Amino acid sequence: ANIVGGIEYSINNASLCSVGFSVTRGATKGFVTAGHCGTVNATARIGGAVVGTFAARVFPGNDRAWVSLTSAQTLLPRVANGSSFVTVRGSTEAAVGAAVCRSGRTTGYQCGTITAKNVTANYAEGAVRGLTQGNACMGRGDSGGSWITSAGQAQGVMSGGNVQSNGNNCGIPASQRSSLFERLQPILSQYGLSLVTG
Repeated sequence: ANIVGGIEYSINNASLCSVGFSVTRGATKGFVTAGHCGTVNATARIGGAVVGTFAARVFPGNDRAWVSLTSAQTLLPRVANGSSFVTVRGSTEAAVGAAVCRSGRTTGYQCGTITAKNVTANYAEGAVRGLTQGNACMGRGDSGGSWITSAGQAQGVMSGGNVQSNGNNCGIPASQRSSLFERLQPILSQYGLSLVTG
């Protein structure tokens, strides 16, 4: 399968999440995603086919994971934007107030701005600290998906937010949205990954 940020994948044939970003670990191909998406050794499928397994994760506390892929997978420096793509150019962290977009299998590509950093989310499983908050909308299933600037700087992976009864927060004003992502930088250093760029 072609690995692109924002696309759907399933875990152990049950839950769905979205791919964050293509990365490498030496000769090993992988993708970063959210820790809450699967446990270590959980099987990831793309379009019905097994593509790899969860190599490591941290959740709660943090919300991060990487899936090691089979050799057959094609890693690409891109994030889905409808029928088009956003090229991943690096991982410079943007500041509060910067415009940012996110991609995921539920709400597609949505943009907003970064509103706060070092936010704690209290999930059913426990607290997740140090998240960055933006006001781009998202829905269940978008977790793990890419957060990136229009200029191609990868920011992090979707963790959570205040979804409403309809399953998303797109039905409320941006001023009222809390969409939280796990910063990419710590994931890369924790697992010794290199981002695939173009």
